[PDB]
Parts: sequence; C-alpha cells; structure tokens
Amino acid sequence: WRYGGDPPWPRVSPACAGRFQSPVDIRPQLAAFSPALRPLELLGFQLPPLPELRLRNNGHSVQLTLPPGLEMALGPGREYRALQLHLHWGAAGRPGSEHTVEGHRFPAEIHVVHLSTAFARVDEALGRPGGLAVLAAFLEEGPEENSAYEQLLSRLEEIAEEGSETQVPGLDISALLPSDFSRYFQYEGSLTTPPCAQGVIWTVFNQTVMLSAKQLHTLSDTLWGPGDSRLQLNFRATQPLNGRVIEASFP
Ligand SMILES: NS(=O)(=O)c1ccc(-c2cn(-c3cccc4ccccc34)nn2)s1
Ligand SMILES: [Zn+2]
Repeated sequence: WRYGGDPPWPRVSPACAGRFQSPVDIRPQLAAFSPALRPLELLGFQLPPLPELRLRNNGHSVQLTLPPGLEMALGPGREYRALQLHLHWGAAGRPGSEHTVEGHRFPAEIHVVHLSTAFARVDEALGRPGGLAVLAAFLEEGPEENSAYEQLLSRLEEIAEEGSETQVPGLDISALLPSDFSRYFQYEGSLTTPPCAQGVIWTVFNQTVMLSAKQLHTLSDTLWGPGDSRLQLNFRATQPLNGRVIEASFP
C-alpha cells in the first residue's frame, strides 16, 4: 500500500472501508465533556542511553521501535504497553497532521502506539475493543530547537533511503509528548493505514509540541519513499465521525 495512489486501501484490507475510521476532524463544540477521563499515566518512558533503539524509514513514516517496559494507563484498569512511535507530516508550506481541529491541519503529528496488556501480540489485538491505543500530539512551530526531537531528526539523513534504519540512544520518550497529560480528546476509531482495523482508542492532546522551523523542514525534506519520491504528505484524509461522539477530558 501507499499514500497518493493504488492499490485502493479497501482492496488491501476490507477494514479500511469500515464505518468508524481514523483520523477525524475534531470539532470541540461537538465534543462531549466526560469527567471520568483522568490524566494519562506513563511509567518507564525515561530510558537509559543503552540499549539503543531502532529508527527506521519504512517508506511511509519514520518509526522508532520502543523497548519492553513502557507502561501507559488511560485510567484505572485500562493498561497498555508501548510498541513504537512514528510521525506524519506535510511538505514545504503544507501541513500534514492526520487529525484536524475545526478543519485546521497542523504541521505534523506524533503517534505512540500501544498494545493492551490483555494481548501478547498486535495481531491478536487487531479489531478487538480497546486492543490498541494510540497517543497523538500535534507538532507546531516554536522558536527553540526541541532537544528530544533533535535526537531523532539529526539522524534522518542516515535513513534517507526507503527501507533504511539506524540505532539511536534511548531518551526520555515522554519528552516527545506535551507536558499537559490532563487535557485531551478521546474517541474510538481505527488504524490510519492498512489494515485500518477498528477498536483503536485514540487520545489526542489539547497541548501541542513545539519544533523549530528548521526541524520541521528536516522532517519533511529528508526522507525518500516508494520509487524515486520524497516521503511527504504522509497522512490520510479525515474520516467522518458517522455518529461517534468525541469525548473531551475538559469543559
Ligand atoms: N497511523 S497509526 O498509528 O494509526 C498506525 C497505523 C498502522 C499501525 C500499526 C501496524 N502495526 C503492527 C505491528 C506489528 C504486527 C502487526 C500485525 C498485523 C497488523 C499490524 C501490525 N502496529 N501498528 S499504527
Ligand atoms: Zn500514525
């Protein structure tokens, strides 16, 4: 499968034609305030430098493989383990976040993908309710170089070619996320690429993460994808809520 052309995704996976897909346009007036949504909790995200982690240009994103022992809870009894994180982005003067807010597309987006502790493997969790959970944050332009992001972004030249990878020292993985874990939207949807399985719990932070202009340019102008093409605009069009109500942890 690829962005911007064939094969049609429903042909690759029928779940890509499900009614309840991601990403979506968050319209926060239509979000439902839900006070049972408590602050997200993360354990083990502050990693030592060794052992190193694998960072891969997979042709459709840059993906960092996370080690065992990263625990995430969406709430009491809602427990997950982190598997990997990756990015979606646009191109020169074109934003490429997956989620939008009142139609606004942000420069880029981070996803940290998690497996429910009830499942040993992703393929057993696929399509099961709450089997997979993704934390999502928008990346915007700020004045300073983001030091946590610089650790990944400084290595993209090494993985410019589709299918290449490199090793990077462990870092504080939670430093790639906003510090505000209290304010977020949450809805049930799908993986945003094939196999587009449903049952995925999406949590989208209110607060954004700040990268420098240079960093955002590095992300969008360094990697190459399928064929002789730049890896850019690697986001799926927003999908209709189709009756789903997005919850918000705030009024
Ligand atoms: N953009 S996204 O976060 O929604 C996303 C899209 C696809 C993802 C994905 C695929 N994964 C898989 C990993 C390992 C084995 C798998 C086996 C079957 C299907 C997906 C698998 N895990 N996340 S995460
Ligand atoms: Zn993603």
